[PDB]
Amino acid sequence: SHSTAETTLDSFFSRAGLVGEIDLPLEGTERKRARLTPNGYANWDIDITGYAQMRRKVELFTYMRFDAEFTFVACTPTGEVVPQLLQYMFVPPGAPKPDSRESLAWQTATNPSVFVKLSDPPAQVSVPFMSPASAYQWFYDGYPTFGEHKQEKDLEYGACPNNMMGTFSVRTVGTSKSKYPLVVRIYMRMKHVRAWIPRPMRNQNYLFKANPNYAGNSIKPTGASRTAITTL
Amino acid sequence: SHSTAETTLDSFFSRAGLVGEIDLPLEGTERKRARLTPNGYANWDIDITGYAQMRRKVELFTYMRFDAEFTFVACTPTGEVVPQLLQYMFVPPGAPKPDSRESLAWQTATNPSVFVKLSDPPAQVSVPFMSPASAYQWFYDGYPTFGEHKQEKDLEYGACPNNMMGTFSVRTVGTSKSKYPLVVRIYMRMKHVRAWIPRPMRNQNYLFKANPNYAGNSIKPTGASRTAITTL
Amino acid sequence: GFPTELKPGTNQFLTTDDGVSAPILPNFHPTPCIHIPGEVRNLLELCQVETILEVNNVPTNATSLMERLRFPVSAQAGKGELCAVFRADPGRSGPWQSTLLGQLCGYYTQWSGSLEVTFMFTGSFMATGKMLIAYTPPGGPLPKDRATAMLGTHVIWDFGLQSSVTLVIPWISNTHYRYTTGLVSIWYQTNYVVPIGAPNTAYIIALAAAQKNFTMQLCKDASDILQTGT
Amino acid sequence: GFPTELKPGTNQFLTTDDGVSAPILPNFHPTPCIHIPGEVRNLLELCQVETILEVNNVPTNATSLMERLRFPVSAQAGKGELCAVFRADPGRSGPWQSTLLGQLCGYYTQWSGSLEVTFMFTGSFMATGKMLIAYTPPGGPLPKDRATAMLGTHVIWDFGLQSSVTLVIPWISNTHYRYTTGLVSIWYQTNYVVPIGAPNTAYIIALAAAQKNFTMQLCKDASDILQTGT
Amino acid sequence: GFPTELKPGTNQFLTTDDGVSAPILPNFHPTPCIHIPGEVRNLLELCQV
Amino acid sequence: DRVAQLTIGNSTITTQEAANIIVGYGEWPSYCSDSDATAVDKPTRPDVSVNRFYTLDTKLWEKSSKGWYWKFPDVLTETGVFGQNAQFHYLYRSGFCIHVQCNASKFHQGALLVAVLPEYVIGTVAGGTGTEDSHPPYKQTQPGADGFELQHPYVLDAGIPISQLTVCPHQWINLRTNNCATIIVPYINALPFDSALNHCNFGLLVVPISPLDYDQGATPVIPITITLAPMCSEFAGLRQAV
Repeated sequence: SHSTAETTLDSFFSRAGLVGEIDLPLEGTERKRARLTPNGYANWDIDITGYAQMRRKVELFTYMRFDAEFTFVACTPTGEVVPQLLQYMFVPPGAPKPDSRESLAWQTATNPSVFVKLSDPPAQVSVPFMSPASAYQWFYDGYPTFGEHKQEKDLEYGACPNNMMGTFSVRTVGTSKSKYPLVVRIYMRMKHVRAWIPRPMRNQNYLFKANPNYAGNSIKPTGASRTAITTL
Repeated sequence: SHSTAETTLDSFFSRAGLVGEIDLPLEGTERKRARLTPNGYANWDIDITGYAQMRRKVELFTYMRFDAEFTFVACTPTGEVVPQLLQYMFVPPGAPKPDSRESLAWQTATNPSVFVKLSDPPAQVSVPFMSPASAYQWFYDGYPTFGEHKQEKDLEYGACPNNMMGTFSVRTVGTSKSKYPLVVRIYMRMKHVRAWIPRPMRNQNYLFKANPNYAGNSIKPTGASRTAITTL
Repeated sequence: GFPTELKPGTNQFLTTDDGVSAPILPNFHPTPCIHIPGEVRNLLELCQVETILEVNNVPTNATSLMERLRFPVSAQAGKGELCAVFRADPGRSGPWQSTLLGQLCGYYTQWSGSLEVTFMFTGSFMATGKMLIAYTPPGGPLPKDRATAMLGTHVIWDFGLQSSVTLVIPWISNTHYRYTTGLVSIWYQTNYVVPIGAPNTAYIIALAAAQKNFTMQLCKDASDILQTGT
Repeated sequence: GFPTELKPGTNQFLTTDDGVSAPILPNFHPTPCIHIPGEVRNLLELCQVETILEVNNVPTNATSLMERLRFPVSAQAGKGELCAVFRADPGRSGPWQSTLLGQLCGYYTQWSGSLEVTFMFTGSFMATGKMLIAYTPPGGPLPKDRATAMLGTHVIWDFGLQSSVTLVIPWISNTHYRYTTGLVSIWYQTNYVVPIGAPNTAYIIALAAAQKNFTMQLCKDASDILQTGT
Repeated sequence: GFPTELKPGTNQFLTTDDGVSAPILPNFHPTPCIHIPGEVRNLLELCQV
Repeated sequence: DRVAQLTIGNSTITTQEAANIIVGYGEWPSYCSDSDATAVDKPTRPDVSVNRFYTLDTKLWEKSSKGWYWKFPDVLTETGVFGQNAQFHYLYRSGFCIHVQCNASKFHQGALLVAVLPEYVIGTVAGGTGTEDSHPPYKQTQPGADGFELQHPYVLDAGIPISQLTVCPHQWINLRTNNCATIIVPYINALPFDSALNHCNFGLLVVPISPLDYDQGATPVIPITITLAPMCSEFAGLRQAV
């Protein structure tokens, strides 16, 4: 034995994973369109669980803190590259997202935008630790809204809005629709990771994104033995 | 908290905003052509208020001083990129602008020009602080022409010609018209910002670019209460 | 022959990217700076300046717009509540939008710090009486009466002291914003007292600003208008 | 004019490449770290924490799932074998999958080091008796009887000592995996002895963890699920 | 904004070119060298046998 | 022969048992030298009145008990003077000395796992076989001083394996060996202060891992008594009316 660096949180967490994949077709008899339901422009909220194995992984801890490197690989659904100009716009948590291709949100300077071609190598940017709190939080045993208690007209329980990281709004530049069917795949890499309160690793299938709900058909991590006394 | 750097003038003012958008189509039955009405070449005066929110922002102060970084993103109205060679020519304030595609102004060396392709990444240049005065001036309580006084049949009050920053003349290189419909979008980022006399922030809708005129329907910043004694 | 590999995201144009681009006029020498008496280097300087707080944001007539900068007492009133109150929410819709601080918060997303509110009594010299200015922290409801308002943080303001009442609001926060605000109530401790010849109604002007521990975070352009090309 | 040749593999995007990319918000200053009481900096900290070892991975009913964390003795049994040998195979299918150690190995390819397994007797205070705990190194077969198990590495555990039996497994390795595991056996040295009034059946809880010499190598994501989009 | 001109023979792949390329597994730590009794560092050692 | 007294309420106790006292994450509760402005109206640090020995109603352990949990500070949120402070303040911060004790004979049997899990979010059933997202009521998320019983101890009612609950601050209560357990909890949050009534910083789990047993004739239910004392409780906020 010599080095234990592969079990640091950075080794464990840091590599670019395929988070989402935006789909931008042409016009015709196809459906749906979409996607993610852009009549001509997609809004994608930053969700680190876009990468499948990531949720169970990060839920090993209660609090986390990190930067994020985003990379944008764009092509036609055949993987062809075509001369099209794209806009990747970052909408910070507090800001309003575009609701159309003609939305004023697209020209709002405080939404940093990236203007890159498909012929250009994939775009790449860094997002800092965005929370108003001191750390992200995959578990919030309570109710964020501070009203007057005995009132839960909502089963909102367990959500924490301090984890909002922002939004990426994808678009082909121009006033007219693009001549090419496009796909934009978003990759994310966690950078400066710190984690705090370790907890048991997810034991059952996930049912919902926002809560630890499980099905009444509880299952074991594994039960291969016919009896404690045998081993085959 | 720890740092107050986001409220410095540079943080407040410095990011590339979409100032203007020059439009260059082909020939046929359309209207208008234009734009900004070029029978084959566009002249665009540097107007920092091209970006909508920018005027109210800078009018927080009376005097300002800065550099400007301009970026030119060019494409077809579909956002397609095409093999076209462009000329962006900077016409310094004192200089005569081109009046045709054949103007000698295009070859006047003291008008710095940029020759870049659409296939090339967007062009980028910096314009220095251009005023003959010590600072720019969003408010000029007086009359720039110094003739002799009771002489006012010219609507000039309030304008300052010392703020002239120059002109960008956009054009496709060549003696023959371009084969492609083009759009040139101009972005500006203020760089080394200093500001001097703070003043109340614009309270009413703007009516005109050159003066603070307002309509007789004066409106309040907001009056949501039905009375001071309630809180809805 | 210096070996080089171009990394992902080269030919991209990021609108917030801060690099050095080619100067258009290398030989041009800009007019040198002279000294100009006022200068601002950080917006927090402006946030620390008292501006008029439109507590009375009730009339919407062009001719009654000046009435939002004041709010009166009067000998008419008993010993109940003068005016309910501006949630200590400098960035939210309401009275605070009249202040430079509120308008500067409109260009940002998060803020945190302490606030000062100065109340100025512009009544007659001969006028006298006591008001109870009370602060109710977030989550709490408006105190039902003067008596229960008195049990919390409050200042009893007499008109032997003209305006030298500055209420200080301990802490404001946007850990959530992207009854969760403070409450600064004003009550009649006593009725309004005047001799013969003194007006039976007087007005208070409220001025507000942030303290030096106040900071704002995420820049964000929101707006009203700017003229179209015609 | 600085001369440059672009080397093979420029415009490529390598998902594991570690470079510095353009900050999307150069002027943004993230909320400063406060101190949070628990912090982990290396997963090996978690591998060193005893978690319950489901030696009894036999029942598969929702109502009987809690029975896998225990495994009993009883006065019934003679002097033969209590329960077979959880192969000392923290990364393989079986009992070890209940432990945090086993689940953490699932995110890696290779591991090597020593292991501890603590057995806790949760019987009556009045209960007494001796168990023989034996470890069999890889390649070796399960010892045919108690007598031949005694000839190897073993601990004789009496209930004058509650749980202070922690068996140490010398070494585990994955030089091959991408009878080749250790073997830990539990035998009745003596029968289970109780007086009148004491339950004739008691349960043992097994806790396991890795020692500080334990290391894992090649990172590798394996999984169960995560919810689909609707 | 650092000025650069790309010289002839950039995008070429020379099979004898010796540069440094991106590591596929940056966080991976290879099994450390142990001592092995025989070692050769130059083929001329074998020519002399 | 030892009687430990702190305040107005007094308790008789054996300590320190099999494994001494467990200090969660090796960190004692502290006041907050750091947070946050700091302003004049800043925290109100009471004791020893508020920070006293609170003893909850005893729970009865049965052969069939699945386990219980409590949420902090929700348990004391309506109890005595601490309950008063937590309700009529805006910001809250505290540590806790949690003490769990059994009374059983040398002829009784069993093992409890006593653990502390920060941000203990509950998940209920979505149908025995199905996907209906219903979220737990207040009676289950914030069960008050009376606590709540686990429906599925194996998954800690949150799809999370109890076999690994020992990653959390814990102490075993093995009737054979010891009858009591003590856990010390520091304030744990991503903020220095939070809402006492809307956020439960942690949950306290008490789960039988080895079931209670006895021959018939012995007392069929074993009492589990819980005494807890806040340690560096800190109340900012100010005035409030619920």
